[PDB]
Amino acid sequence: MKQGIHPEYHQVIFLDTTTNFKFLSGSTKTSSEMMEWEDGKEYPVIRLDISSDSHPFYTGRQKFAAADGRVERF
Amino acid sequence: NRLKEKFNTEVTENLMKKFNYSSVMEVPKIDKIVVNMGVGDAVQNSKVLDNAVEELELITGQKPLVTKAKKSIATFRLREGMPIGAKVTLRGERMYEFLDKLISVSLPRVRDFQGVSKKAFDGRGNYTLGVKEQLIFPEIDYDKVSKVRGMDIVIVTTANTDEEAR
Amino acid sequence: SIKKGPFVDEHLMKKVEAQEGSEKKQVIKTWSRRSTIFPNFIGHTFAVYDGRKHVPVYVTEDMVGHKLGEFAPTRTFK
Amino acid sequence: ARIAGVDIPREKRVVISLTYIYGIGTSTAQKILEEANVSADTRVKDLTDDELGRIREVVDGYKVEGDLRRETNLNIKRLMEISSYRGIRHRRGLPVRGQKTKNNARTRKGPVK
RNA sequence: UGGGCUACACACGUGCUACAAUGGACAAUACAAAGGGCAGCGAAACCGCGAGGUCAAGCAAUCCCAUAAAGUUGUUCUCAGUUCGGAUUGUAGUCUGCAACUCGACUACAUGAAGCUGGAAUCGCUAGUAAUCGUAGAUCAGCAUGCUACGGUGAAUACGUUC
Ligand SMILES: [Mg+2]
Ligand SMILES: [Mg+2]
Repeated sequence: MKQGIHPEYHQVIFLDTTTNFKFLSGSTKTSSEMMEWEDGKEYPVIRLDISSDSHPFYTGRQKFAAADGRVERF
Repeated sequence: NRLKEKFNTEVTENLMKKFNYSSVMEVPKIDKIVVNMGVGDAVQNSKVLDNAVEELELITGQKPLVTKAKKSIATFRLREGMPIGAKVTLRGERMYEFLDKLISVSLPRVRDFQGVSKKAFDGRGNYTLGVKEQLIFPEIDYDKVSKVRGMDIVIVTTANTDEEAR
Repeated sequence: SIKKGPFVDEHLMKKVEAQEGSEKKQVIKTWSRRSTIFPNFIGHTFAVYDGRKHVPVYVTEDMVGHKLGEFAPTRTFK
Repeated sequence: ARIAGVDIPREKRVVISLTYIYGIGTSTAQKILEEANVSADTRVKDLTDDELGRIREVVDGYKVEGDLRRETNLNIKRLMEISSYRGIRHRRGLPVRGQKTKNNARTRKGPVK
């Protein structure tokens, strides 16, 4: 972190629909809508992700389509 | 910062009583995270691919050179990449960027890591690193991150990536 | 392709529905390339062409809903 | 621009801006445009920063997945390379469906002429 | 009985539908001719996303198929491999049939390729005429961009016989 040549980055709050569990850093900047104090009291403008709502593993998706299985009585 | 205290509350009792180490300071720490992004053009396209990685992790990024000036493409001391070390306040943060979920096509990354006890990955395009925008980038900025630990067992690398989807 | 009974030819049904008793394998001798696959089909071949072929085709658990014994082609290309 | 990967176009009508996503276009895009405060009025990249949340929560409820089921067409198709017909020897030898394989300008599956 | 006449790297005739803004989508919205229909044409109101399903009175200027369509007034996309075009390709149906795999047709669900008015050359037409969208018929259970018939909109041009 030598001076001068780097772009600046600092923390945010990523307003996810599930608990907003991201107070980490990044180069994005916009208007601080909803600040907090339990997380980084900074530019709150990190909007939304799809982090912890449906993983391909740690969740449940919809069912599979169709086998042979003539369950329609032809 | 909360990722570090989970490395200092959660994995402490686990990895010392599942792998059954003796002392307390024996768990696999996470060392450097190198990020190398080659370019297929030995002419001019790397002039526009400098800024892409700097939006994901603001370290300036070295332009490397070749060693040998090999057969049918390039002469000596061109640029074909951009390595960036990420060590402490970034390695607890870029690995904390668990938003490869934007890629979404079976985010399960790999099964076989490598024979020595490191763990290399792959990406494809503007998916990960959710700070960047999908407007000013009409080129596949695809990267190759890595993750090396002080452990000397690939079984230990299987446990240590408990919180990144495989 | 409609409702109402996917149109197995009935003499083929006459052969299979009592052919499935023992552990013997004498398959078809049909050359009727019309019928679909009833789901109660045992391991046996068929003979489904009549110009010159008895191609023994597998009854293996494919997509059985096809209204055809069309696993046996008719001609070549090259 | 959030629906599947990105929904690239701005400032169009949304009823055809939801055609650039896979699996939905121009006639079920009228149907899946089913939400209050959701109407095409030349506000594609406007008029919604929370109203967009309902019209992809329902798309996640819309059981046919859009892009997540790109494996099922090759499940069905590759299942039909068990050598029956209708995909079997239009791919294992590669002619084209269309019932006339060399009399007309069949070039939609042919490489060139 | 069951295959074939449809097969295939290819060569050429005829035909159609298109490359867009005097264009496309969208609801509303007027004016024909010539034809067929006694187990055939089928209304009205009915159940379907439509392809249609049931029943069902009227019947040869009168009854049925049978709303002609282009255009007018008006909303909208605003010059893009594009809200241009449907070529291709899986699922899920309808109908005719003893049955639609080889080998029909139609519907809505996504898929959406080639293509920017086309080299050398080459045709068709002189007023209801070429072009434009349509209407009916025989053949026929079912399946035509062909086919012979019918109306609607309707221009430009011909001084000249030299090749
Ligand atoms: Mg012939
Ligand atoms: Mg009427």
